[PDB]
Amino acid sequence: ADAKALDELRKPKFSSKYLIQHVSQKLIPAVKEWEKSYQPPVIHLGRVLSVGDGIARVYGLKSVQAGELVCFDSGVKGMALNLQADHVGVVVFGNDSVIHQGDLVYRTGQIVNVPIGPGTLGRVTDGLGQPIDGKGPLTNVRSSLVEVKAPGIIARQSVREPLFTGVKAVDALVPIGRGQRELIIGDRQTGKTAVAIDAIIHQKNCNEQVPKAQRVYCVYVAVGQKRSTVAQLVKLFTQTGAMRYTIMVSATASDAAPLQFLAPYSGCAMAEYFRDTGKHGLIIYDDLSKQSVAYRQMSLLLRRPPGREAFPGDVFYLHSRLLERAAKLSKELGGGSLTAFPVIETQAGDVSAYIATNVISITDGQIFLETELFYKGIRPALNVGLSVSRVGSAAQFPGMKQVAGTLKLELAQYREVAAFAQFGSDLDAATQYVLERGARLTEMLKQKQFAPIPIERQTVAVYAATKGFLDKVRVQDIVAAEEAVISQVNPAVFKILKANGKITPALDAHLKAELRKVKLPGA
Amino acid sequence: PAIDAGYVSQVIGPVVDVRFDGELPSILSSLEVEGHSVRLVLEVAQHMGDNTVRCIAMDSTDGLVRGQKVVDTGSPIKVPVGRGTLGRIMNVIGEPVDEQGPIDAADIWSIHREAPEFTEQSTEQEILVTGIKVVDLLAPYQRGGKIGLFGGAGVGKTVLIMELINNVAKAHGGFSVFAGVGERTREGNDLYREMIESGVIKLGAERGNSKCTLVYGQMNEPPGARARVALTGLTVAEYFRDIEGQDVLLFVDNIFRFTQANSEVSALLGRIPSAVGYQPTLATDLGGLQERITTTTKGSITSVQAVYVPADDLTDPAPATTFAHLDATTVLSRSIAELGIYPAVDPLDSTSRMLNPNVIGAEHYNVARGVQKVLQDYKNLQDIIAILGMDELSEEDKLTVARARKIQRFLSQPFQVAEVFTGTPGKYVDLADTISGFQGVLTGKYDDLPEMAFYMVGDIKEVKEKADKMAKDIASRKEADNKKVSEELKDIPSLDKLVSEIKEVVIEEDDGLEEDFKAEALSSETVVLNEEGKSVPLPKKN
Ligand SMILES: Nc1ncnc2c1ncn2[C@@H]1O[C@H](COP(=O)(O)OP(=O)(O)OP(=O)(O)O)[C@@H](O)[C@H]1O
Ligand SMILES: Nc1ncnc2c1ncn2[C@@H]1O[C@H](COP(=O)(O)OP(=O)(O)O)[C@@H](O)[C@H]1O
Ligand SMILES: [Mg+2]
Ligand SMILES: [Mg+2]
Repeated sequence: ADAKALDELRKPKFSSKYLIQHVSQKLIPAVKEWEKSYQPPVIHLGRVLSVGDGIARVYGLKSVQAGELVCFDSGVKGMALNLQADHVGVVVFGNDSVIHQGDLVYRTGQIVNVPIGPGTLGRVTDGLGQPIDGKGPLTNVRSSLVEVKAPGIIARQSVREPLFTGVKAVDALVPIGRGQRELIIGDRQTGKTAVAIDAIIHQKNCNEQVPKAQRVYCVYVAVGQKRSTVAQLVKLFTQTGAMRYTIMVSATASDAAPLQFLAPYSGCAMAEYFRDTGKHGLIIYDDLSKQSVAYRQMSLLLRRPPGREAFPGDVFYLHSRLLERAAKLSKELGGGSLTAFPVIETQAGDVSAYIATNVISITDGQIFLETELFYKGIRPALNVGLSVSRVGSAAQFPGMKQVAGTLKLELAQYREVAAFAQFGSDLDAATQYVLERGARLTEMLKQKQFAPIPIERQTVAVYAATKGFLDKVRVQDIVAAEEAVISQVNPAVFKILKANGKITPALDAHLKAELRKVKLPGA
Repeated sequence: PAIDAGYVSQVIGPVVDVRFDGELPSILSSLEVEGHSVRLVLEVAQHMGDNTVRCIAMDSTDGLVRGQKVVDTGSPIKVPVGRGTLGRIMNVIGEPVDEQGPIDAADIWSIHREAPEFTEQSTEQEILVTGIKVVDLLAPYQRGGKIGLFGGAGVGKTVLIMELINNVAKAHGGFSVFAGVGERTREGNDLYREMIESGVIKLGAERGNSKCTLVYGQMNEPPGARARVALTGLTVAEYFRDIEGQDVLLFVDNIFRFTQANSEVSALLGRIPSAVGYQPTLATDLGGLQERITTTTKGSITSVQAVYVPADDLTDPAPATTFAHLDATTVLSRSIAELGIYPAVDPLDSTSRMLNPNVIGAEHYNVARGVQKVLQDYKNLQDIIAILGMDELSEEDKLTVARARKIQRFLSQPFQVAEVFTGTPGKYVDLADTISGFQGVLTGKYDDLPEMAFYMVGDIKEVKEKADKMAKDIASRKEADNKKVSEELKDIPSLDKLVSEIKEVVIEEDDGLEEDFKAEALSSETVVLNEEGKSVPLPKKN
């Protein structure tokens, strides 16, 4: 039955036409009596063959591009994943209960788009860019592809500028540069969102103090979250004024798994508007561990072979091609940047899980948030021994770099001395200096929620702690000693430290002088 | 023009099927796709059976239509090789991605070849001094051999592989090839820029005085490009070995990503998956690549490869298969890194074939085996030391725990590439200073010193330099009250005079967001294409 024997059936070999001529005069009368039972034929449109599991099989669509938006006649979007010889498998961006077998699939003629621009700033959109805040359509905006390739080696430069989080433990010990991706990884309920929210609130405080080219425009992508959590978060950004600079992309827990899978690419494309036009972006992918679970659902429903923890083989490429778009661009490309904060939830502190170790291999540092430090009230529960930022170090505040080298070191000894003897075997006077200074600096670094600190008030507060000026207070009123420090010093000393960037020797002993005339609550 | 020009029949992610009306291309042939936005080459992987080939895209396939013309180039992917490729960055298909003009080439070699034959192998073992204590002592590297650095996502195998570029690759005197396979693009920019300021890469008219050529297939690439960029990094290294006849250093960052990219592809080639979820052909896919990276009788390739281990699992079949392909395996552990020991080398899991008394000498060999013996007997004690403590040990065993805590710290050292984030300057330790230093701690000559004097120091001269400082500090700690430079009149102005020296900057108030922007007028209706390709609103039914 080879094709050598089948392509002989191209040329006619009947030599007897007594049935060709007969039915050629009865076929068109036969088809004409069955026309209200024919659906109209389909070549460049599509018709749905099978729908189920959130994947439609579409007959027709002769000229769909691979991976483009198709539109069902229900109004639902899809994306032509695999073009096959006979059908097209599309993944439905929405509920598949409204797609039937026999429905028309229309072609939009464009690979998957989101509206990007200045007019997407302020808005709450879904995983596809359609706004859900109810205040109209997006205007002053244009469409861009959600699967752009990341800039290459020659389109980048080194990470030089600091992105100030406003979180005290972060901007001192794990400092974030401005084109750098940084993983926020921890267990459930450990302050992972609170570090990312405090970064977004803090950029609002700094955009009214920087000359328009150093303004950070944040983007928050919420994948798999509760819709009440997203609505409580939009209200917090609206009441702090942070929605003027924030895009809120939301694919919640009830949304379709292709919408949750697409929402971090949709939000990265909206934030890449600011990277590509010389501005600076801040993208937060809250639970990128929830986006891999949504993509695992689509890959198993497409009957692709599962690997470790039943994740597909390309779940690394899911996240790596996403986080590679967070770059600092070179000066011929505008000098813009995009810094990412993926969030990974961890089960029982196990950092050696599959998706956790994938994103550690992609991102530049981590912010580990320990459950045990979070239960002791040390919030943000930053695991100092494990949290890294090597691209953002030597890109941080020069004043903070002076005082945090001693802070990282006195915490490095504090973990090492507490490793030896926490129970009272014998206490040296030299090591009880370390436990007295270590518990001083730990209470120093813990700060409360939704009030990020400027970097000049943050340098002074650690200057007052790595040096003397706080050894009088035991451990308890150090939180109250900080506003005793930062309110009682002359507020000009924050202006010189901000404008120079570092602690000059003129300001050094001026600030020793102001820290001796502050009145400390532990007396 | 009609035959030997096939058309795209089906697209499933990275895998394209092309149907050729006659004269199918050979397997491993390169196929160009006409009318794509970027240059899309496809490497033929399978003949499917009905005049269809199954091929792997070396770029993205978003945009492919099921009729698109595909021309066959009649040959595999052929990349520029030679001395003209030095100092350039190439991608998987040999295109320059450094904006330095076209790569002038001595030859254009295909990236697919067989291993050198068994008669072509060279069996010679001379040591490669790396300046790293735990490497040069316990698992010493062979000068023409295969070296693997095994790691688990953040344990330090990129810092170690940049340190070997710093230590070995400047005193080597030959050409280097850095094949970056599926790693960070930020790290590709860092190495490229730091090689320009090191003079390893020279730009402009002095390009021929470069010593390194870079091939990059980093982790933003589609899985076809990451599955073949190790092969075009070897082809550049194999030209210097075969034709130029000299000694090459091949540094492959994450040869695991070659195995992982073939595993993303293999699901879509219609294969039954093997164990954990990998390709059925894992050992022969990796074997066919690794057997090309050898020292032959005409030239040498000293190959250092980073090997990622997934979920810290060394029994995962992609790390487990690589172990047989290497002369020296440097296994980096996560628990060693959490004790602050850097490089986080497991001393009882790293192995060389050079640890042989007829190769490195009996004085070197007995120190390495004695260092491993006390570290192993200490590991046998750690179950009791956790529960009962050190108070329940024999004092014969306390001398083990005291010595093995000391050499565990002494195996760590600062790196000259880690000084930019640790602050500590890096120490190259010679082999003779490594052997004598660990021999002193084994015989007992340094039981005086505390265990933190051994931490992050170069050689045994410097633990005595650091122990003296530790003793001295415990005495002198304070008495810096005044008569230093902090006088309020000598070196220091008024505080309010410093406010006026601030250059006040102007703030523009308007955010600059609509200066160049052009807004597409998005319609109130979903715009679609009807049966004739016309931009039509979405019709009203379901
Ligand atoms: N710095 C802080 N100080 C005091 N309380 C905090 C701080 N950070 C978080 N909390 C509280 O602890 C809880 C942690 O919430 P958050 O949403 O930040 O954690 P999460 O890790 O994102 O949790 P989930 O995984 O459930 O989203 C919240 O109820 C928050 O109000
Ligand atoms: N030799 C070292 N000295 C100091 N720190 C190190 C060393 N090796 C690794 N680290 C720390 O661990 C991190 C591991 O980074 P990298 O070497 O890029 O890991 P990977 O093995 O995943 O490539 C580094 O950013 C650094 O902070
Ligand atoms: Mg949260
Ligand atoms: Mg690495």
